[PDB]
Formats: sequence, C-alpha cells, structure tokens
Amino acid sequence: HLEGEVNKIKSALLSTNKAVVSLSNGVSVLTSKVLDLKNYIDKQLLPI
Amino acid sequence: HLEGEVNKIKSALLSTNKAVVSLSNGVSVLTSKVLDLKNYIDKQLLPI
Amino acid sequence: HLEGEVNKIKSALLSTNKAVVSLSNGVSVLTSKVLDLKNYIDKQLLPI
Amino acid sequence: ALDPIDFSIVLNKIKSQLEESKEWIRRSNKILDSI
Amino acid sequence: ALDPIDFSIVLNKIKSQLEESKEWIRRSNKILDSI
Amino acid sequence: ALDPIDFSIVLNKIKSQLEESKEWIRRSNKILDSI
Repeated sequence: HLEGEVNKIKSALLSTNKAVVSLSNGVSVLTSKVLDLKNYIDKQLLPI
Repeated sequence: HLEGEVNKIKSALLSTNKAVVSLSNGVSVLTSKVLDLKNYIDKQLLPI
Repeated sequence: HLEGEVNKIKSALLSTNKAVVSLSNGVSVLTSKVLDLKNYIDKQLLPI
Repeated sequence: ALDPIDFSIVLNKIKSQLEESKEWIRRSNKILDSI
Repeated sequence: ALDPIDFSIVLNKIKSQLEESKEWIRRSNKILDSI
Repeated sequence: ALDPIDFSIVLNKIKSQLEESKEWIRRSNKILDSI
C-alpha cells in the first residue's frame, strides 16, 4: 500500500514539474515581448 | 513513521500545487494586461 | 528501499519549491516593470 | 519593426501554455486526492 | 479605452497573488523540513 | 524618469532567473527518474 502511495506521489510531482517548466517558458517569452514593447515605444517615440 | 512521512510529502505537494496555480493565474492576467497595453499604445499613437 | 525513495521525493520537491520561488520573484519584478512602463508611457504621452 | 500580428499571436500562445500548466496541476491534485 | 486606475489595481493584485504563492511554498518547505 | 539601461538589465536578469528555475526542475526530474 505504501509503495503504491509513493509511486502516486512521484507521478504527481512529475506532473507538477511539467506545469512549472511550461509556466517558466511562458514567463520567459512574455519578458522578451515586454523588452520588444519597450524597444518599439522608444523607437516609435522619436518622431512624435 | 514511513506512512507519516508520505502523508507529510502529500500535504507539502498540495501546497506547492496551490502556489503554482496562483502563479499561473497571475501570469495569465499579466499577459492579458500587456496585450491591453499594446492595444492602448497602437490606438494612442494614431493622433501623435 | 522505501525510506530511500521517500528521501529522494523530499529532495525533488525541495528543488521544485526552489524553482517556484525563483519563478514567483521573477513575475513579481516583471509586473513592477510593466507598471513602470505604463507610468512612462502616460508621462511620456503628455507633450506628444 | 514590431509585427502587431506576431505580437498578439505570441502572447495568446503564452495564455494557452498557462492553461496547459493548470491542466498539469489538476492531474497532480487528482493523483494526490486518490491517496 | 484603458482605465488607468483599473490597470494599476489589477497589476497590484497580481503582486499580492505572487506573495500568496510564496506563502504556499514556505508552508511546503516547513512541512518537508519537519521530515 | 525610466532608466532605459536599468530596464533592460532588470528584464534580462528575470530571463536568467527563469533559466535557474528550469535548472531546479531538471534536478527534480533527474532525482525522480532515479526512483
């Protein structure tokens, strides 16, 4: 019964780990896009 | 003693899982707001 | 063998927890910078 | 030059990725609830 | 039209949510430290 | 006044922190794979 529970917890954490990598990659892309947005504003502000 | 430790790890992971959902929802809202910010800039740039 | 597996899962979750705090702090800083960006745009839009 | 279509596509993909993250946590929660 | 008050409120709420995330991890770390 | 150098530095540091997050998960995955 204990071995089964341990196997379940391992399976659960592997799934939690997948969620965190997905989240991390998402925030990485968003940060890159905010940098791109800042560059666009600064380069777009020149004439105006 | 082992059953107790397993129960503790389950409790810990449930808490970690709560942290990740909170984080995920937060990043989702921030992404929506960055999209809104981009829309505001593009619609605000028209006159200027 | 079971005690060893439990010790491993504890070690793994401590590492996952470190990943989440790092992620959380990162998103917190990014949110602050998006607020700063909004303030810059609004204060930069005044003349133009 | 910032592509407006690409910008929206990429951020909407991030939102899709976050829903995937939430799905992985639901799976983890269900497994733990079975213990 | 982007409400400036709403924008600040929503992003400041995200910052509050992140502190909640950190609190959940502290709870998890404490439980594991007890093992 | 928004420092353009500081802004880039801070967001590039966030990107570095995220790579650290990914490294912590790789360590966790490896430990679980050993079980």
